[PDB]
Amino acid sequence: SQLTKDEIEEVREVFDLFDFWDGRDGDVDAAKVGDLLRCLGMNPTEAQVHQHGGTKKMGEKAYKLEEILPIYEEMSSKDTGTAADEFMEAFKTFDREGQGLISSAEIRNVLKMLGERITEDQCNDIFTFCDIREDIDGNIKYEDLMKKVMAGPFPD
Amino acid sequence: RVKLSQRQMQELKEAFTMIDQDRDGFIGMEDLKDMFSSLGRVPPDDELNAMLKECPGQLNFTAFLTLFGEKVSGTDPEDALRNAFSMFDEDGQGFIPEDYLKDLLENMGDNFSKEEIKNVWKDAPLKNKQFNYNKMVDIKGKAED
Amino acid sequence: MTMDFSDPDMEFLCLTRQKLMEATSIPFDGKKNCWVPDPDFGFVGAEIQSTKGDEVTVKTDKTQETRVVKKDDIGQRNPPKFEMNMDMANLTFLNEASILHNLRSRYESGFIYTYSGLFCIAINPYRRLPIYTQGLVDKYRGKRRAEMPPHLFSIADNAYQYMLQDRENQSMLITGESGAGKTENTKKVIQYFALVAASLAGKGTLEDQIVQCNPVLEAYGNAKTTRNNNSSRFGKFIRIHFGTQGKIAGADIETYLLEKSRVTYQQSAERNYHIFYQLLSPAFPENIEKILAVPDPGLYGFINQGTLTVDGIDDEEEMGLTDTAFDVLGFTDEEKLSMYKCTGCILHLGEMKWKQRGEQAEADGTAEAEKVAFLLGVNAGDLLKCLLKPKIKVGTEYVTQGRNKDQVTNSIAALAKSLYDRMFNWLVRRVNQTLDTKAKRQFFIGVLDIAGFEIFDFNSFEQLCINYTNERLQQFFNHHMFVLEQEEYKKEGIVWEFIDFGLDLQACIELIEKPMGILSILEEECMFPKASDTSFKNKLYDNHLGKNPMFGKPKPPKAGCAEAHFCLHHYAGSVSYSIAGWLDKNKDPINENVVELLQNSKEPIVKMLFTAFQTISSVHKESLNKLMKNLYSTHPHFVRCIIPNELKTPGLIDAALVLHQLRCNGVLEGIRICRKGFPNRIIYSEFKQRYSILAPNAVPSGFADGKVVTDKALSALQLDPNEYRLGNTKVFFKAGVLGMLEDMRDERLSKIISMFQAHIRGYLMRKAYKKLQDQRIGLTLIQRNVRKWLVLRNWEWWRLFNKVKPLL
Ligand SMILES: [Ca+2]
Repeated sequence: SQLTKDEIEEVREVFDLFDFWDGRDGDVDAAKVGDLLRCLGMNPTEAQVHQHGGTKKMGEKAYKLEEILPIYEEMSSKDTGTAADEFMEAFKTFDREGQGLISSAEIRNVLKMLGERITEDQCNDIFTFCDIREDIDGNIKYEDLMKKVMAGPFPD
Repeated sequence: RVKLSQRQMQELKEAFTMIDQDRDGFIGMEDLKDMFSSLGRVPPDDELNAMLKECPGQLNFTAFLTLFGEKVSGTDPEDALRNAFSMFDEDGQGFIPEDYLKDLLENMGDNFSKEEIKNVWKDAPLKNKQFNYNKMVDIKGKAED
Repeated sequence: MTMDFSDPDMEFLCLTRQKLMEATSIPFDGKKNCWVPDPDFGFVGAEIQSTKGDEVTVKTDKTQETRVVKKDDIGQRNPPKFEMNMDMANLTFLNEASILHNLRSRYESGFIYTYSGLFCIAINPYRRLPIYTQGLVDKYRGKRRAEMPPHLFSIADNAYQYMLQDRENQSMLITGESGAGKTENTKKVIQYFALVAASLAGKGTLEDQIVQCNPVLEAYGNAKTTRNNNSSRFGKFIRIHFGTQGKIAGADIETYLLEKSRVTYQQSAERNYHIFYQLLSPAFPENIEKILAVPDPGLYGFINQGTLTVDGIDDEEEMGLTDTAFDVLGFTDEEKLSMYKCTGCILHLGEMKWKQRGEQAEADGTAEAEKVAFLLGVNAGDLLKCLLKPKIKVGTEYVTQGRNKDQVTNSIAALAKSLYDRMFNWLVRRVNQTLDTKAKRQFFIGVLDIAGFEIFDFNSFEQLCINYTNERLQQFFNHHMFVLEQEEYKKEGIVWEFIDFGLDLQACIELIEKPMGILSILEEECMFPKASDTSFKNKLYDNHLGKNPMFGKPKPPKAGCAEAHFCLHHYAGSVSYSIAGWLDKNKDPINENVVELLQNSKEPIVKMLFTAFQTISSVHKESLNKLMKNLYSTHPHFVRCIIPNELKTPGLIDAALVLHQLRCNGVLEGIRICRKGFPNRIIYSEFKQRYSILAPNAVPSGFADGKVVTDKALSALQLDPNEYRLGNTKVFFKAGVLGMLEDMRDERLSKIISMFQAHIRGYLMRKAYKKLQDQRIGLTLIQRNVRKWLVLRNWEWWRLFNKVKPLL
């Protein structure tokens, strides 16, 4: 338990960037804890972010670097953050023919209709960014999508 | 700090020299008022001297660089500044959308004062309620309008 | 579903892939959705709102309505995976409601066939359906039940395979009253054994040589009973024979348990056999005169006790078809007369009056006696003589004249009954003659049709006999099930911990047939002159009340609502019976002298009466014992035709009528038994593919062993080791386990999708990050240069150097 010196230096780094953008004053608007946390490598669900301090609209609450540190490590206590393993069993729930292909109409339906719904815009972005193409009707390889998404925007 | 790069110092070498001719390199009283002759503008006594106050006394070229120890402090090089403005200009040249730039300086980064904001608006190259950065970068060093 | 969900024939058997995909994905929440009792449609689906004490609050679906149902009245509904389910044994929640739903929902989507364990349930569609094509027959021929969707052909086919496979007789027991279409089904089952018999490789059809009989057999064996307009009051076993190659080699019918009693007694809204009201109709007047009667049914005590006619029944027309069939079966119109005359003879026997002097009865009319004497071809003088005052023996011959009035009337009713009984046997020996083919028989697949379990507002000695019969039949089933589940559990190496399921009904059966049991107490009490409905009653109470769980006692109803004297708990529920009359109804004494004497004149009568003083219950026991000795000598199969509604109309379900039949059916009984074991059984692979999401691991799906996975998903769920047992190919689950499992999968799948959406949110932001860093350096350089400018723009020197150099 308790973060390390380097871990702290890291949070601080992301942290400084964030308070810089909403006005360098040592505070980061609570409506940015999730984004902040994502920049530290984590992948929090909205339920997690709200149970840990996030708010919806700006101007409500603010956090110092020292307050965010404990939020970061509590957050990182959860282990079902999700594995390739898990994402795979889930896509197959939808894999009608068991080849590993899924209509991009459907995945996008899943992503915008189920769970913590995603925006039309966000779906296009992640598909463009991971460079995942659909064929005539030799659709989307859902594992291709999973790996690139899990690999991040900056591969190498 | 030493950021007073050779490009800047040598540039300051030709500057201090045109004036000079003063007993072996010293921008003295006369060297100055004389200058304001081929300068096309008015020269005031007291002030001409108040400008001396700034350095201990007697201005060779060394002290002339030390005097410019407030000029270097921030001066990020030539281009660097243009690129910096670039980043906030999607629509290539014609430049930055006023609103943005205001919100950009007034309440982001190292916030600008509502007072520093105006000092900036008074001159600011503008049209279509939009900003002109390459013209602003020019003003910084300045080769005139 | 099977073969091709889209193949045309499967329109009323399958449900298309898309349509089922659809049906299996409707909204659902195992935490609230549920079954709830509905005064109208039996049971209805709903959602729970709140809870408190043993008083739950709910909201129904199809109608919306907040009702307050008790805790032990909320019914777990099965998740969507189970909708339109094919075999109710697969259901995870096996409650009455759930049984009702699965069946209803399938009939309301055009499907009439549904499996429930060994049973094949088939509800009346009330409209021709494609279902019986010789094209479909091929899509079933030779296939094992699970290969195809539910279908009567499946059970008939497999019964045919088993027969050729194990080389032992088979039997199909089919239940179902009136509008259940039980006869069509028997017809189509016999057609099928025909199509396959000559299928292999190389005047009248079988289905019609046999259906041809039904009019006659029904005239003498069916009748209207309080709750059924045409009830066969006997059981018939249609044995279709085969040779050693599976070749149809012949057929014949053996009958059991003819309800003689009806011959001389009808209660209220009932009546004797159909024929009696047929003969006395305007279709063959001559006959009505050869018989020596007047077309007025209501004038014969042996026929008038109950009703005169039935709604929706035309006696004239029937007397017509009955007679016509009598000719098609091809039998001399002279025999066809005797048969009618003996029937007629039974009419007059009930008219004979008797008076006594001291304790010796004597005639009074002599007209009837000569009518009967004649119709039977014997001398009235003698008949009256051996009825009123017979003679028996020792080394000499005494006048057993003991006879009084009570004894003769009774002695006569017995004759009537004895005549009818022999007439019926003979009548069957004939169709059998009409059926005997040259061919040799090796095996057979018999079809049994018998009166189903009865429960009226007033059950008497007739109901008890019929319920006693069904009870031993249900037991027969319980036993068959027991032997197969035992074999099943051993096939998968699971621990079988059960006593024969048959024993669950032995107590009731024993309470009826063992010494000191109901029938025996009745018998012995039949031998006491002054015995009464009260002395017999008390002797039942003495012997069993409080002394046996099965034997209970009711309580006085609604003034006229008959007095019940005791109730038995049958597999189909608890039945309350009245005791009034049993002592009279049971006497069926044989009178030797009348027999010897009846062994004269008229040809049929010779034969007939040519082939102690007992009782109806002793004869019932004997016939029932024989029926059973025969069923247990065959491999049984069970079809259950069901009447969907009172008002013969398609796609409509009467909840109460259906459930009622299910309890008399043995269907609800078989499920009672499934509940006590491990009804759900899944192949490891199906489990792995359905629940891996509950305990994912990095090992690629294609290398993971199904059993290994199943085992780890279950223990990781810390599921009670009592709720399942891992077999050699399947895992056995108890009630509700899959109910839980499905609910966790839906839960987990929903959380996993949010997590993925989380990783995308992460990716987008982490990418936006680098742009945010670059822009910071940028906005930093700007804010300080603009600031350093705000300074120097006034520092004289800054200005100078700015002019001093453009001029270099
Ligand atoms: Ca800040």
